[PDB]
This record gives sequence, C-alpha cells and structure tokens, in this order.
Amino acid sequence: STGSATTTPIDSLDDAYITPVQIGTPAQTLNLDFDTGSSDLWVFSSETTASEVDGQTIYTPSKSTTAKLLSGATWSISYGDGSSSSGDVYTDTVSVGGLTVTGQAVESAKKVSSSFTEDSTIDGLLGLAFSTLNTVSPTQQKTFFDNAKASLDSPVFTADLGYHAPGTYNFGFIDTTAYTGSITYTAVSTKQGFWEWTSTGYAVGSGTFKSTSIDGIADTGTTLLYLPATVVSAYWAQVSGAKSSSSVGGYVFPCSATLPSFTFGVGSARIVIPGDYIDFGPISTGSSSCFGGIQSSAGIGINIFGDVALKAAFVVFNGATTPTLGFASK
Repeated sequence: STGSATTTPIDSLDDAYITPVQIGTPAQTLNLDFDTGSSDLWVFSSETTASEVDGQTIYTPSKSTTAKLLSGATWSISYGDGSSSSGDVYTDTVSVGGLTVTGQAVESAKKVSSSFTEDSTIDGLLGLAFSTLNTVSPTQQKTFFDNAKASLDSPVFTADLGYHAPGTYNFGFIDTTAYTGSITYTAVSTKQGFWEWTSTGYAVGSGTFKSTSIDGIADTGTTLLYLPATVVSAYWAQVSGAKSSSSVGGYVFPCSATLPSFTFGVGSARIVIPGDYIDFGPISTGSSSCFGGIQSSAGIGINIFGDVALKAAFVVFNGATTPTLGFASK
C-alpha cells in the first residue's frame, strides 16, 4: 500500500504545516502537525478541558463505531519549546492520504498548554520519530508509520515541504518526479529515538564550504534551523546590522536586509537554503527588526534541522531494518 497527503503551511511564515488525517468511523478529519521529532499521535478531543479549546476541530471517540478505550493507558508529553499536553488513549482507524491503519493509538488530550490552545489551526500532532519515544503508559504504543510499515510497498516516508506553499507527505514510495538530481543517503542513529544524522559541513552565501561534522536531527515539527553557535555567528556576520538579542530570544536582523543563502552538506552533496527561507518577519507587528530562521542550538542540547532546512530538500525517511535518511535538491 501507499499514501499521499498534501501538507499546508498554517500561516504566511511557514511556522508549521498541517496535514489532514481521517480518524474513526465515520471519518472525523483533523489537521495534524506531522512531527518527525516526536512519537505520539495526539488530538484535541471531546475530553479536552473546554477552556483550553479555542477553534480547533475535536475528535469525539463516542461518535466513532471503531473507537475503543485503551483501558488504563495515559500519556503526557513535553516538547522542546516548553509546550505540553496529556490525556488518555483510544485505539481507532486512522487514514492518511488513502493509507489506513486499524488499531492505531489515538491519544486524546484532556489538557493542553497555552501555546496549543492559542493556535487554532493545529488539531494535534502525528509523531513520526521512533516508537521508543512514545509516552503512553503503562504500555508504550507504536507510531502510525511503525504500524503501517509492514503493509507499505517500501518501508519509507518522504517529506516535501513547500516554501510559502503546500507540499506533500508520501508513505510507501519515493516520487521520482518530486526532486532533481539524485538522492544522497546518510547514516542514522536511533539511540535517542530521533532521525539523527551527521551533516558534513556548511557554507554561507557564496563562501567556501567548511568541512565539519554537525550531528543533528531531521525534525519536521521544529520551525527553524538550530545549529552550533560558531556556525550561526558565521552566518549572521554576513548580514549588516544582525545581532543576537537576549530580549527577543535569538538573532534578529534589519527587515531591509537581503539575506544570504546557507548550504549544508549531506555526504558529498549540498543542499542550498535560499536566503528568503531564513526570513521570519517582524519580531512584532510593524517592527523593522526581523527574526532570523537560523538560530543557536547552544541552549537545546542538540542541533535541529527543522523546516527551514528540510523545506529546501526532498527528504526520505527510510525505515528499513537499518534506518537511513536521504536528501535531494528539488
């Protein structure tokens, strides 16, 4: 089998991407944030504290003839941005772009933190990291991809995120029309539960390529590109007036600037992020200070190839017995 679904930016900045997902019988369609940096499929629901729902579409298990309470199971997750959610668990039928999994753990939120409430466009998350990170207790549950894998034509999914435009998540096949050149594959460590790999270096604008190993994660659920402070300083030093602002929380730059590109290495191959992809707009409405799309990972503990980087590439998440990642230009 295969599946194919369009993923759409939630706003004019590509702050995140939502993909429609069918849950239950009859189908309830919710718009979920596909997150290769986590491993829980959780949704706003009829059980979510009413004051914490503000415009999201909710899953109502009582209206699904295929929903079953997973007795005794609870979940609770905290994300790198400080947000969190928790609740109980049902199993139900879940379909993405025509690909159906029966018995998928659907984690129903009883509580969500303020940032989820305040974002009316995201109805939940669909985790696509390794199932070892799933938070369901006392019986850990498998991701949608893990449950579907055996049925897929090939044990892969691909992320093709757009810049200020829709893109595509495919399951089970690699669309050879969706990229240019060849796909370069690179090793993955699953030891932290992530799609963790090692970039071979970087360049800023038309500058020379610096060969240096940068370990990080391919994370569709993180907006920006988070890299070591040395790399980030080298980038922003090429933008007149750019500076790191502790009050704003990262590098800002004059909105009048033209940003240089940023290249990252995948083995001997190179992915070029155009400068425009690094512009996240005014820090506050009407400001002439703009927020940068490349930020330091120094306070995180891991480098993160978020949407800023991934949207410049066609990315293969290869879930073969030994997982690997593939990147192609497009």
